[PDB]
Amino acid sequence: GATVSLWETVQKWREYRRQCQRSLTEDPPPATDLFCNRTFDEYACWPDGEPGSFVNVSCPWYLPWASSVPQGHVYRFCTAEGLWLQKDNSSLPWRDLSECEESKRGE
Amino acid sequence: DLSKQLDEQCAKLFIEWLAAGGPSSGAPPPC
Repeated sequence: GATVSLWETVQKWREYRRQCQRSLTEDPPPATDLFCNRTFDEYACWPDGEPGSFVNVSCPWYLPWASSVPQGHVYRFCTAEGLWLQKDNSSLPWRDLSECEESKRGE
Repeated sequence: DLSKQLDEQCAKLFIEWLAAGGPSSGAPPPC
């Protein structure tokens, strides 16, 4: 009634994965040699990146609080070496999730 | 209030798990 519910959230995530893995395999290759490759990291759908730039995508629409973050973006940085950035002492690549997080009481 | 407040809590727990890497994280799925 008030909650989106675990079932509806996970079900909405499955559809976001379904649309993502569709695009990932049917979207035409970039044909520009060097670029960061498209991916689905469990949280978001990333496209092919342009080297030496920041790549952004909307907050994933399956989020419970998606309505509360509609101008939000999640970010990656595609290096000149055609590789998604990965910082000192890490395995999961650099990502700014900030604009997409929840935030507590007020209005 | 308790059953409907635990499912909104599970969805925060699920998004957090996804944020960590989902299956790839090594942490078990929340609920």
